[PDB]
Amino acid sequence: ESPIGVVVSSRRNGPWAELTLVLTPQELDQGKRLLLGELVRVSSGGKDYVGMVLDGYYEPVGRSDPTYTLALAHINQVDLEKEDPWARKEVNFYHHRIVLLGRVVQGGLFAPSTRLLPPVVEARVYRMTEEELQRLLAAYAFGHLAYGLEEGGEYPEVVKEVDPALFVGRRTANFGKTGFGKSNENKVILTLLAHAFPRVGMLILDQNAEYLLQTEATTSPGLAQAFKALGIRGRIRFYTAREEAWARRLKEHLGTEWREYVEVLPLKVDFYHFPELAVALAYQRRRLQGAEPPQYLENAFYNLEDWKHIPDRMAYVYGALRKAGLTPRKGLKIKYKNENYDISEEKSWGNLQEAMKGGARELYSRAKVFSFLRAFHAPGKEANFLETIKEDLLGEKTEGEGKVVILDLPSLGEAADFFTLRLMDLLFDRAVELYGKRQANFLVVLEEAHNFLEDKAGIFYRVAKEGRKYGIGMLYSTQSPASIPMEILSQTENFLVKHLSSEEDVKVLKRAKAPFAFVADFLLSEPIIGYSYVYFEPYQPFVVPLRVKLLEHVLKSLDS
Amino acid sequence: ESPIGVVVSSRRNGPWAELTLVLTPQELDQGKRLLLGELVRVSSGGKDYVGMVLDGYYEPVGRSDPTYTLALAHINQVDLEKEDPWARKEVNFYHHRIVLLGRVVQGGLFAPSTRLLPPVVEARVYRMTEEELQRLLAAYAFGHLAYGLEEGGEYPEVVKEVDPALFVGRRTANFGKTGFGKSNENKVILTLLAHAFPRVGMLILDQNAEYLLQTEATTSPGLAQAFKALGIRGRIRFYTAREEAWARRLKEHLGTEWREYVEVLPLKVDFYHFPELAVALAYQRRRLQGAEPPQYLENAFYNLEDWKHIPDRMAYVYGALRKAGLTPRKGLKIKYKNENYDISEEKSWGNLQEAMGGARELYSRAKVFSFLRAFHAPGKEANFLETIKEDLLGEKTEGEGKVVILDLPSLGEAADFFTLRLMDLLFDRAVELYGKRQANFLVVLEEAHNFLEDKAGIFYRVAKEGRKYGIGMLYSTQSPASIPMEILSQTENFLVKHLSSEEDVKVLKRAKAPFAFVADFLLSEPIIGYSYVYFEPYQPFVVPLRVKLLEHVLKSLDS
DNA sequence: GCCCTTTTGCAA
DNA sequence: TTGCAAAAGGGC
Ligand SMILES: Nc1ncnc2c1ncn2[C@@H]1O[C@H](COP(=O)(O)OP(=O)(O)NP(=O)(O)O)[C@@H](O)[C@H]1O
Ligand SMILES: Nc1ncnc2c1ncn2[C@@H]1O[C@H](COP(=O)(O)OP(=O)(O)NP(=O)(O)O)[C@@H](O)[C@H]1O
Repeated sequence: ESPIGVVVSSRRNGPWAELTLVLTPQELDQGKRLLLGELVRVSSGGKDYVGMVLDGYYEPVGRSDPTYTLALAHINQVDLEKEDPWARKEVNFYHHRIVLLGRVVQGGLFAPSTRLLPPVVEARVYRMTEEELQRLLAAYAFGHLAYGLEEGGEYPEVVKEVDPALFVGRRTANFGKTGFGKSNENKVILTLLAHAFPRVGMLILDQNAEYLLQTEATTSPGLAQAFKALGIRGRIRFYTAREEAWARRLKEHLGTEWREYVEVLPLKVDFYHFPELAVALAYQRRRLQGAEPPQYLENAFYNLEDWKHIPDRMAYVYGALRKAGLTPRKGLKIKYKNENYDISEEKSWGNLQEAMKGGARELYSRAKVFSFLRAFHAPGKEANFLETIKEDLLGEKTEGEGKVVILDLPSLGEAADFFTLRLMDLLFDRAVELYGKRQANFLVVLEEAHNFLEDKAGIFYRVAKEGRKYGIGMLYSTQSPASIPMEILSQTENFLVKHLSSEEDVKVLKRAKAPFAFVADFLLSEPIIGYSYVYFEPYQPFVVPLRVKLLEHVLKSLDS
Repeated sequence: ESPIGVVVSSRRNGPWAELTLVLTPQELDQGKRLLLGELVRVSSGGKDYVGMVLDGYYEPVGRSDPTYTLALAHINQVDLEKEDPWARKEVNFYHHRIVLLGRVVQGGLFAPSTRLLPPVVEARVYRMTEEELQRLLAAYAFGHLAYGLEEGGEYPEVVKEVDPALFVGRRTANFGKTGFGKSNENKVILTLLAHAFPRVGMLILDQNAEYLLQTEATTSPGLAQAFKALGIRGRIRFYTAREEAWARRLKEHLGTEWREYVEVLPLKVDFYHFPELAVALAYQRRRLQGAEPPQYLENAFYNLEDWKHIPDRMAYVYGALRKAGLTPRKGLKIKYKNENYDISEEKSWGNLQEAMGGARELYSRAKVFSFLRAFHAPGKEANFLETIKEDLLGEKTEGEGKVVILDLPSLGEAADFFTLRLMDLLFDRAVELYGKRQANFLVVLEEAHNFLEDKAGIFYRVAKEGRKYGIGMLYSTQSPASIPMEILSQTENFLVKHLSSEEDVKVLKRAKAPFAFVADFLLSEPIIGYSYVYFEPYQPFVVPLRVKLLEHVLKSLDS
């Protein structure tokens, strides 16, 4: 209820205003202290500012020689707190430096910095109450305010809550050394969003096989286990090429009713049912590559729909698929001229090949251009998982349904990169096509993003630049700010930063966002696991230190 | 049990907290001193911190003129000690700077640094005892605490112990200039791990041919000799292309029963027995060098399994292998059309070649297989890539623990491709096995600057993603500046010997902040076997150790 | 990493 | 017989 110290000086140091505070022997003897990085209230001219404690140093006050006095007391062996109160009362001062960050105005908005420097005689500094801190953070907890690991510097009641307005339609970056909590942070945010706001969809690109089932003691549990614990049914769609191994695994950990929580789907299709899909994939593979699809590929890409009415034209497409190595289902009848062959049988295949046009004959001749499709082909599938995912995420059925689509990238081997690029392109094109009718309203979860946001001409770069218009959020983790382009870093809205050991990383971070210049020293020298610095635009344009929650504790606590 | 001096000031300097200590005439007369780099205890507000002595200088205390006083005493032949005790009490002061490293939490983890700056009247500084130091380092000795070469800074009873939790799933950097003990440190750590925790596997990429046998006086013995000394049997798998020479050396230097300790396997295979492996290697080469595989290679890669059931396609595959220069075993027969040939004979080889599609294009582009000559040997019939994969990640090999050593020089110029292929295969298998068994093995590589850069980033991926699967890295480079910051910023354990260059210490400090406190010691103290160690997050501060010789470790352990 | 150079088929 | 395409290796 009273000022902590006395303000004795103030100035403008660069783009910020700073002031000097002095703590007296009485206040120090009452146990009053100020922690570095602590948030305080500054009253000046009838206006309230938020301030941060930056520095602290000892300096003599008045006419005194603290060194001589203390050395003499030590030499003569006098207990300074019991024999010489007046000697103890002339050296027990302490100095602090406080920077003004801005002030809260009108409807919770933040006015940054200031043009008015406060005179010393009329400036006061106050300890901030939990109600004030709660208002500061607010205008399903994910973390709570903390200062380092000091006792008394923890505020379990001051929390930052998850809210779809914070994440959907906006870009979030998750940085930190390996082993410090990026994946746990992501999973806690996603579980809270799924539990509290069930109309938000997620597209998780799982490259390490950890976001569905995770039983080893090296990470937090998976989303399937979290959803089973919280009683969330029928919201996970898992795509994989190991649909039998994963089905076996799910039954040991989710029990006999695992199908109520997870739906396993294959990443394989029958290309004798989707020749247009085969041709489109072969055509797009080269655009995603350097450049210049061939003329015989553009011709097919544009005219295969026309060809479908001509059995002679379609016979050459099926022959190209069969010659590239794709296995047909037993009893597949191909009609040529005035005869029907069974390509599944070697004798009929040879007969038709010997017995065998708008550009389809060139496609048949250059059949080895389809061999890569054999990484996706499986006879008897007839699914088109690309379209299946498209209506999972952007289907008109939703208008708010909630769909967590998890892609098991490793199972695809060396086709995963091409598959990811193609799927992202399709989803973004559909989202653009639906503009003005419905919003996408889903979040792309992207780990090790430095492999996706490198080239400016990439679909992921384009999504990061233009997803806010169409309602697509992005949440990307990289372990190192220096791995991300500065153009993306500067345009990112939300930041969640754990410990970074390198000076270059913190320099890049503060070069991207100025307010991050006040925590670089803490980041460099405090390796604490699960301790985050969070920054949100435009309502919390300043860094706040949060202690993040374990997913196990969150699950055990949300049952109440 | 009493404070050393008096604290006269404190402040925040950069990311750390410092305080100033003054030593008085009585304490200086009693002989009490503080060594630079010594660890002390700081008591403040009922809490104990660990501090390090960083600086020391002489400064006048009070209103005095030490220069004039001392000069006058020297001029007037005045012996201060015996004649003027009062003039000697006003000049005999000394100053020290102490940095607060952090706070030890009993029943908990060390808390680094501090946000609370101590007032100068409430801080005390104490000397740390042997029990306190032992407790600090505890949270099979590998080294013992030592401060320089000064007498009284030697603590043989305060030791740092090898623990699998410090090394498995983590990265350890070993730096130092030539001849200062990096290889000895590596061998001591590996021998202690093998002896005490036999459930950890190792993959050593021996680029210098020193980790199996070492009989010269220019380095310490090898792992085979250490294991023979300690009685460890049936744990070393040695792969080489010089099997006969290495068997002769092993017999000569380990006796007749050397086969109970080392099992020697070749790095050669018969490609007429593994045509699918030949095609896979040819296909993976392009990706490993950053390019995109051609259509005729993707066709074979995806379709050779089907082709194996068609003798007409298999004839072209074998013809391509024979055209590339791969020697078949004596008496091999082909079955082109409904006829049989003997490609091992130069007559029927030409007969088939003149008597002669996906396989036809492979036969026409046969020169794509010539590099396989580096690994081909007729009549071998054992896939060494699969054998190594089973050794490191087997269903039953889990537990026992296996030490695989790769004799890289014997492969000549194919070693780079072999190493990249093996690492990619092992990482893919480890990722696929996530949830059923943990990899739990340590990749050991010397001259790491030659490995930690390549197209497709295989070693970058291993370093940045191996923690989840329990894949540890132990890489020695001899110069920090030669390691990318992308990999330096993900390292947890550091072991640094003397570095002469200024840029080396600057890079090390930029990579890990606390190493700013020992850079000046490193720059000016060339001591062999003196290592500064740092372990996150159990010991997040630099501790100076004297490391043991493997020769002495073996004698100590034999009992 | 990117810009020549070659064998091979389809045409007219 | 030559122009034109298309895939692939080699030189820079
Ligand atoms: N908030 C937290 N509180 C306590 N322990 C935590 C917290 N977050 C993470 N951990 C611990 O850190 C371990 C690894 O967490 P993890 O989420 O995998 O970090 P990470 O940043 O993803 N490492 P990586 O993905 O390899 O770069 C967990 O198994 C926990 O033991
Ligand atoms: N801890 C130690 N105590 C005493 N002598 C040691 C110690 N470590 C190394 N030496 C001596 O130094 C020599 C060289 O050791 P070594 O381990 O090969 O250093 P190095 O770092 O590997 N030099 P290099 O690998 O050639 O760049 C040994 O043969 C010993 O004579």
